[PDB]
Amino acid sequence: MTKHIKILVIGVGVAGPAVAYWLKRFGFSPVLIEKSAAVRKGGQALDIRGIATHIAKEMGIYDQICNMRTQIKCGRYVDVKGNVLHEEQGETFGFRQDDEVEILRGDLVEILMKAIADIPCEFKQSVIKIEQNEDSVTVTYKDGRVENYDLVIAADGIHSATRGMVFSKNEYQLINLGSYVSAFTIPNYLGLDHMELLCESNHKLVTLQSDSQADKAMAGFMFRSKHVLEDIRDEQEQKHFLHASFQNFGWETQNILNRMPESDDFYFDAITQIKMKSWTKGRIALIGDAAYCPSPLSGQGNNLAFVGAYILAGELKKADGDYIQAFTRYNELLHPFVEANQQFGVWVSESFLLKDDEVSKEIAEARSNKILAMIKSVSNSINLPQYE
Ligand SMILES: Cc1cc2nc3c(=O)[nH]c(=O)nc-3n(C[C@H](O)[C@H](O)[C@H](O)COP(=O)(O)OP(=O)(O)OC[C@H]3O[C@@H](n4cnc5c(N)ncnc54)[C@H](O)[C@@H]3O)c2cc1C
Repeated sequence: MTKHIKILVIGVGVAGPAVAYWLKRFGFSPVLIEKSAAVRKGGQALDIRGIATHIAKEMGIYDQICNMRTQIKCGRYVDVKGNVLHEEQGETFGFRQDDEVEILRGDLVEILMKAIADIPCEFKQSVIKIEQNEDSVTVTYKDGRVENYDLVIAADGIHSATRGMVFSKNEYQLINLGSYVSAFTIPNYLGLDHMELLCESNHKLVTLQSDSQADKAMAGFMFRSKHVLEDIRDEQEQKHFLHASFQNFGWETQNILNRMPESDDFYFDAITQIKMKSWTKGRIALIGDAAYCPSPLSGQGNNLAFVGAYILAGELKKADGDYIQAFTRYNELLHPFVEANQQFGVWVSESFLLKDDEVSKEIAEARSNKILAMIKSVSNSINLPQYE
């Protein structure tokens, strides 16, 4: 029976635990593995907007998410001289409304994992090889141990090892949106109180906020650049490049960058999207960022993870475990919605910053209202199936 179908879920993030939840609810018996030793606390703030709120509520975790929601009360667009150009309430500032909510990744994963306390999960575990045939998927773990599964669903992030193991370069694209993003935590030296500041130029943007940790502040950087690092993963090159890229930005960048060396959670990466004609091959399926990362410029990453988890789990249910039918339905039903949200991400990367003009209240206000309207449109641009 479906209960006895062996399903491996790789990755304890959003999509992995989410699909595990729905698989378990729909009468399957998934297992989780995780390369990290444990769920990393805090981290990047994630939006739950559009369809994802409905799914979150059905999962019975919505109130828990709200209890752990970010609490920015005020967001401000400021010029390099510190003057306020445009101010908005926190949710509106984050282009959210209605029942939509923002939460730090670590807080959400913790809630997700509590919702699946029954499902087996193994941390500090990694797959080093995958081979499949018509009957089974043979998984080789780090220590050389082998296990066979009926299905493997990989939710191991944008830099998916599984994607590289299973798919060829002709079967997926790494779409570069021509910009870099960086972030790190520093002492709240300005003494911000549940407030975010945002300064921008023609090709660059800098944010600074404090929220749940009163004596800490999260710095953010975004900028367009055709420059390519000799080693994009070299953290020292990343910092030199970031410092050099913003050396004439003004405002608080000097004060932020002076504190960058002592920050312990430094992050830097190109803004990228994953585009695949098919997220599946045989008995293996990709989900979440591994399959269709819309990049942070979209604000849809979480939304796509939840919807994907629901649909893939659902189609497997209706197919009574028949993965060939389910994976086809998974690809067909979800691609337009994914492509819609990715294109919104592409649009943001091309048009958010003003290439020729300086920003003002009217621009920031008009741009904000437009993004709020457009994001609401795309995030709800799917008629979700009802598998129950
Ligand atoms: C700076 C930044 C800002 C963002 N802002 C937003 C936003 O405002 N709104 C929004 O909706 N989205 C945002 N995102 C995107 C969002 O974080 C992700 O889309 C979302 O977390 C999807 O989660 P996932 O489970 O698909 O992937 P992840 O959450 O990345 O899952 C990866 C997990 O898999 C594990 N893993 C990795 N490799 C392996 C392996 N080989 N074997 C086993 N396990 C492995 C890792 O330990 C990790 O726990 C942002 C991302 C970044 C980087």
